[PDB]
Amino acid sequence: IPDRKEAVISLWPEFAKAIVSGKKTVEFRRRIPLPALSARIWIYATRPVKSVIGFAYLEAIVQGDVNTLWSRYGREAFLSEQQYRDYFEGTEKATAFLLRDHQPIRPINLDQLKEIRANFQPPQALTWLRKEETQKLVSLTS
Ligand SMILES: [Cl-]
Ligand SMILES: [Cl-]
Ligand SMILES: [Cl-]
Repeated sequence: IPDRKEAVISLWPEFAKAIVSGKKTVEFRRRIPLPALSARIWIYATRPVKSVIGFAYLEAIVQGDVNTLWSRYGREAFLSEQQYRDYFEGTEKATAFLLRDHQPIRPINLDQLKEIRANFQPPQALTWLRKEETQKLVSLTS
């Protein structure tokens, strides 16, 4: 049973790159199941990259009102007010993940990930990694 110190998240490639390059230090999600505070977040870029391209660490978790969060962290989130607004339409509470110590790596493609976890689907929210899985992911890291 995973302890949520190791997790994977899915982003579109432009946002995934902004993160592994240290540009985007905030990720907004709805109220989803939470990682551990001290977690490594491995960053999975969707099509056409279809790879894990780095990781980053979680310096803080913020939940609160949608307007407040944009006002406070929206610039660090690298998306536009419109995108944020369309996404959080229909809810009043958001989650902000504050990120630090980003690390670009060379891409671990989707085939290698199904080699580590047989039925890997790219996470709609976060997926927690097993111990055995983390070791393999790390082994491929470069
Ligand atoms: Cl959701
Ligand atoms: Cl709500
Ligand atoms: Cl709620």
